[PDB]
Amino acid sequence: YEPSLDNLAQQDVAAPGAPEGVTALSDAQYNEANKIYFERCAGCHGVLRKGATGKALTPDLTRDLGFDYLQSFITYASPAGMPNWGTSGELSAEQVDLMANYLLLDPAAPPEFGMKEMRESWKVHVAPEDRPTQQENDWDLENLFSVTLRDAGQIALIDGSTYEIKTVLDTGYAVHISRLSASGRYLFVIGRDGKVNMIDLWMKEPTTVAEIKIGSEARSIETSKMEGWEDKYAIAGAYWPPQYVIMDGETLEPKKIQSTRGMTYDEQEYHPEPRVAAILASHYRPEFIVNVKETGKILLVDYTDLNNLKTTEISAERFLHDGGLDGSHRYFITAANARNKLVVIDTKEGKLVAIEDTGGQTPHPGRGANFVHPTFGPVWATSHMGDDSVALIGTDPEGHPDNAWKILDSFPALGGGSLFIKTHPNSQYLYVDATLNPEAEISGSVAVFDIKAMTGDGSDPEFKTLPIAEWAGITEGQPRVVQGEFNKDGTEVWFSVWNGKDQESALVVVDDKTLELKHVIKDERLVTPTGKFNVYNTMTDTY
Amino acid sequence: DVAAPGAPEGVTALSDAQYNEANKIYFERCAGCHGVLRKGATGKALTPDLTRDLGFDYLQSFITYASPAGMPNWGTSGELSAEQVDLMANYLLLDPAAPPEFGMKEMRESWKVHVAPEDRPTQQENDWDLENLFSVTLRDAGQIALIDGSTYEIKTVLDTGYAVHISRLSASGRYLFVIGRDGKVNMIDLWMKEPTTVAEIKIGSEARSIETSKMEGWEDKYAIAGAYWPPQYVIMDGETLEPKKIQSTRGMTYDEQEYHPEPRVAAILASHYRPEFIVNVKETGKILLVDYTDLNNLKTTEISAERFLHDGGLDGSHRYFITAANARNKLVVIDTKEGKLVAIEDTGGQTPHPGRGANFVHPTFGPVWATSHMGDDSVALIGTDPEGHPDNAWKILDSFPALGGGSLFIKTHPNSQYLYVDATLNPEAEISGSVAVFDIKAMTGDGSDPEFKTLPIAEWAGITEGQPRVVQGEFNKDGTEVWFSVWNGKDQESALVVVDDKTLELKHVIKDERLVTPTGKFNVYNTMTDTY
Ligand code: DHE
Ligand code: DHE
Ligand code: HEC
Ligand code: HEC
Ligand SMILES: [C-]#N
Ligand SMILES: [C-]#N
Repeated sequence: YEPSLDNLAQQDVAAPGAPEGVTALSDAQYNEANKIYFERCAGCHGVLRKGATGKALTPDLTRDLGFDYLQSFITYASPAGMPNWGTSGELSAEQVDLMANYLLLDPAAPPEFGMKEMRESWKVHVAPEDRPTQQENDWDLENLFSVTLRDAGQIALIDGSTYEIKTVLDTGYAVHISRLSASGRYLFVIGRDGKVNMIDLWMKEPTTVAEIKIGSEARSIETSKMEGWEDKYAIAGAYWPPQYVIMDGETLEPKKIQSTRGMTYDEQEYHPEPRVAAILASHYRPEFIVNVKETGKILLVDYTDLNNLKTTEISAERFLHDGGLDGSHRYFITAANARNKLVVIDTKEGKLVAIEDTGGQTPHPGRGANFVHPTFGPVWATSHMGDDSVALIGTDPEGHPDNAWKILDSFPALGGGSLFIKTHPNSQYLYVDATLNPEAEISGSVAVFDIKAMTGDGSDPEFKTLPIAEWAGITEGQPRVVQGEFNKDGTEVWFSVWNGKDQESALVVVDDKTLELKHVIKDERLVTPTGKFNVYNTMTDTY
Repeated sequence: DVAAPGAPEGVTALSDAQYNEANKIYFERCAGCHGVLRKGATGKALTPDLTRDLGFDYLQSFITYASPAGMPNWGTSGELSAEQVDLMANYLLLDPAAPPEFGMKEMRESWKVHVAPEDRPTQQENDWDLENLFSVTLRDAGQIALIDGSTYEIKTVLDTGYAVHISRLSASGRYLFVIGRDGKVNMIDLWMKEPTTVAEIKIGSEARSIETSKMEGWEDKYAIAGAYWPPQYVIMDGETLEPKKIQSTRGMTYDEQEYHPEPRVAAILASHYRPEFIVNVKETGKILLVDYTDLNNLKTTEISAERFLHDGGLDGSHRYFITAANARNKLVVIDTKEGKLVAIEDTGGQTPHPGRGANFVHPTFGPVWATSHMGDDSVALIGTDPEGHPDNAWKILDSFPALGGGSLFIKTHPNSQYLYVDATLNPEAEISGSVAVFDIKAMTGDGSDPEFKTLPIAEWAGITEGQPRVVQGEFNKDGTEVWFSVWNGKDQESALVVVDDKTLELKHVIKDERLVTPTGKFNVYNTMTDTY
């Protein structure tokens, strides 16, 4: 579950000459190898080949290893996490050789993307002046769902009560997630290619009113959520170049670009490629909360003054990915996934308050799930990609002191490969998917725990299994169920039945009160549906 | 060693052996002017996209015969053999070499504590008058001399890093910190019977600045060093030099907002209003206010200022930082209390170079801070009193000529009625060997050029051999005497000249075989208190 940097692998490059002891590749061969590198290798080895999950592959190292070593490693791989590209057939014998030779050659230098480039890509389709002054359509905007139709580079706006696909909008490239302005009027989508689209939900026919490119590869975006700063700013984070950008919340005008290149928090060594992961917005101060993966830093960026920029660079833990605020919206709890830790930041005081091991392998909470456990009090939960465990952490320093920032319980759900856990204040249920599980029976189902039945005795809570994929009537292909998302009232929860692009997918709506199938959304346009975001729950951070 | 890059169409490739040889030469001799990443600085950019258009022949010839503007004639001089020149020519046509970083591992490896705090004196054990002591850089000797400010006796000569750039004092005045251009930092305990280096550390490959914590309540808590390469600053324990926090300065330019791979750290001062360090980041034009109360949850204010920030100083009230964005002829003013940019004004002169500048009360204008220039003979005054003189605040109030161009340091003291201005880099020996002195009391600010007395400093030193350059005035603790360095070559005769401030007459000439290439001089009291 590492990033595929496809957009970077669409950029043609100049083939470098070969130095002493190295064979050269033609521009054709080199570009072929370059495409493969960014599409399949850069996620683990880095855009600059400096290393991340995988070891560094820079010439100073690879040339010492030699062609044979590289060829063998790419072909047979290793048990530590390196895929057997050759023996699996993923890469042909010729491609394997291209990659081995490619690794011996000077690394390609992907371009930077500064203000000049951003402003050039900046397009305002409808100036604020010309936009509606009130909602012109009759949609129940707060109950609307924005769904990522992954491979189609589109998003579907679906009605939360009728399940009608109101419209399908194009962005031109695969979108990762949707976020809403604090007023709920503007819908922001971040494309994997670094393209940001801003949609005005007040239009009779909602569409993009402004767009801008902020980098080459990106996965995160957020809006200003401090009271008084509604609709003032939007922020986007990139994998490449390593930077985040604060934009005007009404026009997308790029205001401030900040490089994330810097020192790792622990060994304090310079890191040339620190990717920006999750970005949240503080409700206690006019700040954005930015996760910087490889350096293990969480940045609290004050947007009240972009010229005299105040920031708090918090030393956390390396490999930060996703996370969410607790129920009170004061503490940011995030997964430093590779190290199995949850880092807790007090957004009011701007300081790290705890780092706890979950006892599980690779926690992946999404924004997590907050609920008042019957005996433990307020807790935040996360499931794991590496195993079947669900861990609960106390989130009430003042009210449940001894339980605060301590892993209170850990129990199994359906199986490993989980990606998202979900609940809502109006629900007594905790839903846990198992998207990446190798067993179709598991990956196509969801575990549901009854919060009301949770005692605090150490025994593993029972769960009901919902056959989501089966309910959708989809057996063809590899239909993986992913991410629960509630409607505005918290009475229904949606799940994506993510199938291949040339296969049938669906969205399944579950009645939260009965845990029975409510409705199945199917449409020829529903290609590879993944992330779903309810307007109200996203604008208010209700999870 | 670095992995040799391949050569593209038409251009020749070098073996790993050849390349690394040329690489060594580049970083040791060229990187200083052309930049570590070949992006350019004092010299033009030598990146492939430019060099290839020029061609091998152009590069070769330029490296051999050089040019008037500043390029050294490596070939003709013999500094580089014909082979080395060609090697450099081919080298310049190839992709830029990947420079070595210098992080925590490297710093801790160089970190040595010679005398642990617990083994140091608990009170001053020598009988020196520490506050009136002067720490003088003996540049080419890799030493500093501690000189008695009243008797002019050289109390001790200590080994330090090569070409120490400056000396800074801890707020209590007990600890002396020096940093060499190489990145080597030495911490000296002035309370020892025989003061010496109690701790040392290397913070980079090229460095110029070091400073101590000066916020009340934070005396002797921290020291901070800035590096040209790698682009970073490091906060160290004020008692042991333990490297606590390293921050990269690589980032975006304030105006065009474009990534810059080499933003060198220039001057670093310490706030008197908040527990913060004031860090100038040259190429990006950013001034950083770094809060040292919490190094884990690090608070900083990144102030967009002006590009090419170099040196500067606090006004008389110690609230406003006034710094020169030298290449753009601007003075940037930061309010250290509110943590914000207050003004940016053009001095009307070419390349302002204030050092820490000179604060004084102008008879007509009120509180002002002055700076002279490297590019011309002008002295500019900026108002520094928003409350008492609002109409004059942050405005260039006057500009008048001194001895000539090539000035580096301007100086005065609260007890002095004089404003001293050197002309160190002037090509004319008679000018570079003298200092201009203006009578502040006589300044009217009527638009006329104030008269100045010319002190023949070099002549007073009795040195004519090899054109000595007079540089940097520095006062004693009482502000009654001002010292100047008479800087001659390593194998030549140098001296320090002490001037009686009240009469502007020669007070004393300091000569000693050990006084090799004297440059910066720092009085303990005036440095610990930022009195200028
Ligand atoms: C940085 C980041 C965020 C936080 C966004 C924010 O805070 O606004 C995020 C969130 C998310 C969220 C947020 C859910 C939420 O409720 O907040 C979802 C649904 C999601 C669906 C997927 N993500 Fe995501 N995702 C990455 C990156 C990220 N994903 C990757 O790098 C990775 C591992 C590989 C890649 O090539 O992108 C990856 C793969 C996936 C998927 O395979 C998913 C399941 C399907 C898809 O569309 O690609 N990502
Ligand atoms: C960044 C910087 C500072 C601020 C330090 C601080 O805040 O602690 C500084 C200050 C200084 C100060 C500060 C004086 C003061 O009163 O604060 C002095 C004496 C000084 C002696 C010299 N400087 Fe300096 N100096 C540079 C850099 C700097 N010099 C250069 O990059 C430059 C232009 C080129 C070089 O070759 O290093 C340069 C040339 C010189 C000289 O020629 C001097 C005269 C002698 C030498 O050894 O290089 N620099
Ligand atoms: C993350 C899932 C990876 C992807 C995708 C790719 N590689 Fe990898 N690689 C990864 C790991 C964790 C390791 C180390 C495994 C170990 O036993 O320690 C590696 C290693 C390599 C190597 C050898 C490096 C060395 O031993 O110094 C090579 C040559 C290599 N990987 C190449 C490579 C290429 C070309 C890939 C794209 C086709 C690729 N890897 C993908 C993890 C991951
Ligand atoms: C600072 C004192 C310098 C050092 C040390 C080196 N160079 Fe330089 N170089 C410098 C200047 C100011 C200039 C421009 C001079 C002018 O007449 O305008 C240059 C120029 C060059 C060039 C030509 C660039 C061009 O015309 O586009 C080359 C090829 C060059 N310098 C190479 C070079 C090398 C290899 C050096 C180390 C041996 C070196 N320079 C040192 C200033 C300085
Ligand atoms: C996505 N995680
Ligand atoms: C020195 N300047």
